Amino acid sequence: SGAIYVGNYRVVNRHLATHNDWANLVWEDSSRDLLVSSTTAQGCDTIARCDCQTGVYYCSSRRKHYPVSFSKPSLIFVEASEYYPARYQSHLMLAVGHSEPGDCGGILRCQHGVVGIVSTGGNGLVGFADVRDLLWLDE
Ligand SMILES: COc1ccccc1[C@H](NC(C)=O)C(=O)N1CCC[C@H](C(N)=O)C1
Ligand SMILES: [Zn+2]
Repeated sequence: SGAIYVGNYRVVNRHLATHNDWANLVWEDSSRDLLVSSTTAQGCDTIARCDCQTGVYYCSSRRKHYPVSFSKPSLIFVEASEYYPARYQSHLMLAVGHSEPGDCGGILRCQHGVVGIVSTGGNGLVGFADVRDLLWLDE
């Protein structure tokens, strides 16, 4: 679990959005596993606007942060789960690092701010949904 809170927005994994997230929907994209909802309070996070390929992510299944080198956002095949059919997920960045079911929502940050959130994983891999192209989160 986990979310990004920026301005009057909350960014979560679409497959983990709550009834309240859907009732206050701003934007969602099943192909990216993202959903943004509106909030009444001002957020705590700021968003990176960069091309960094290294950073640090939070891994809830280890209660620890780990450094990672990650690929550029791209279209990557993701096998079927209880939440989605087998499909291509877009704006996804892969890295080598621990992740297991439950780790979605952990934030990935570089020196410039929030880069994205954990969205996929498996066998020593971790995939992050990028948010750096969502320029409207800042306005
Ligand atoms: C962090 O996720 C994992 C990590 C290691 C192993 C497995 C997983 C997850 N598999 C299960 C069965 O929970 C996983 O990758 N996803 C499930 C939730 C939706 C995700 C998506 N973006 O399509 C895909
Ligand atoms: Zn950066």
